[PDB]
Amino acid sequence: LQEHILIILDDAGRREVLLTETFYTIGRSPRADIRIKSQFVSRIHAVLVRKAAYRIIDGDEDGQSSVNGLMINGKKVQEHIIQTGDEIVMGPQVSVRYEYRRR
Repeated sequence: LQEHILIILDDAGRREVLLTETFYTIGRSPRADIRIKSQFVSRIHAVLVRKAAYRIIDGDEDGQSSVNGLMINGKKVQEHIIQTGDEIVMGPQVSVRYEYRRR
């Protein structure tokens, strides 16, 4: 039963998060469902909506984006259907890798 795993790398080191819900806000603030500790990350940097995997959209719930959006393979994107093996570089030294692990 493959599970959705998010490998997060930030000021707090590298850690894993199990993606269970339908919607997830992401950012450096305590408000965000998934905290990404860094100054290059907005309080609420993006959102993850499950549609079959998750799609990531840049900006907070109000639709307001950050300066550094979501960079995948060197190029800035607005939204992206996250494929296993993707590395979303979302600021200097910070990023999240996605994996559809089996176990």
